[PDB]
Amino acid sequence: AAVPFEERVKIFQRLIYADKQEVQDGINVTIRRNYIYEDAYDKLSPENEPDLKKRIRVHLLNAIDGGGIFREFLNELLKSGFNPNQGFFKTTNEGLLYPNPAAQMLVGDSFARHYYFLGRMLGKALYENMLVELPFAGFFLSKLLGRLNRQIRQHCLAFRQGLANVVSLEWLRMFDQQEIQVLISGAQVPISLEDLKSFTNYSGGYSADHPVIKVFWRVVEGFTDEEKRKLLKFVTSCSRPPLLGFKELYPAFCIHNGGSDLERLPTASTCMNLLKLPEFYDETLLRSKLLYAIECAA
Repeated sequence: AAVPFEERVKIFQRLIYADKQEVQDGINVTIRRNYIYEDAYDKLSPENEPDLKKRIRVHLLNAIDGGGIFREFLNELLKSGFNPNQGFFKTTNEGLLYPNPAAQMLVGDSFARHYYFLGRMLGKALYENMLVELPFAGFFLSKLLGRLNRQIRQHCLAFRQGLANVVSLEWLRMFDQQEIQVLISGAQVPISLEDLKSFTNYSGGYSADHPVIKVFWRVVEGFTDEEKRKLLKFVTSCSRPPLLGFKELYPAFCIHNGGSDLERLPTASTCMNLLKLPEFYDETLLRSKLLYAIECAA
């Protein structure tokens, strides 16, 4: 309407900022990666942790910065919790997520306890400014904002209440359903290399004018829009940029100096939006290795 999307997202983020500083005494939990959803559902229950705006720090057992260990936990948890195989969400013709009407039939009576949990985890994703590849059906998003769309109404009530434990629904009612989808999984726009280059961080000896970096940007300047999408997904785990551009990617997209070992491949740490790039001084070398690293990630 009157005010455009961008200015509203700046309000959204300013509200979360003041909120985040009101509540300074964190949350410490231990999660088995092989048992991620079952452990989180227990460890971060409403009875164990009623205030989820607090800062969570995770010991992931597999059996990294801490803020990164957390983002890695939250991303794999959201991927696991929202997978149709867990029984709480299914997909339309296009792969759009929405609450499973058979959840009680298939999960039993605690089914609403799980929708409250997923809403909390989605709210923490929004609260901690982390995009995630969750494509939701719009009718589900609008039911959160405020006929056979009533068979999932206990589902949406519990989900909505979990969301409201972390991000206030009044903040969210600033937004369209489409705009909400963009707040979750990013803007459906082409990737701007000028914007990305403007807010790229360098580490391990690299900088905007290091020769390897200069080769890098010459390589990715020749990438199709599809390959820029794949590169971004490879580094951040999301294939779309934040609405407000890469200035508002947390952590900043970062290119870090790998070895001089030219047998290693570029590797990524998506929980840090980090690309570990060996010191490739030749374009064909960099281009083939980088695309190969991206394809093997599929």
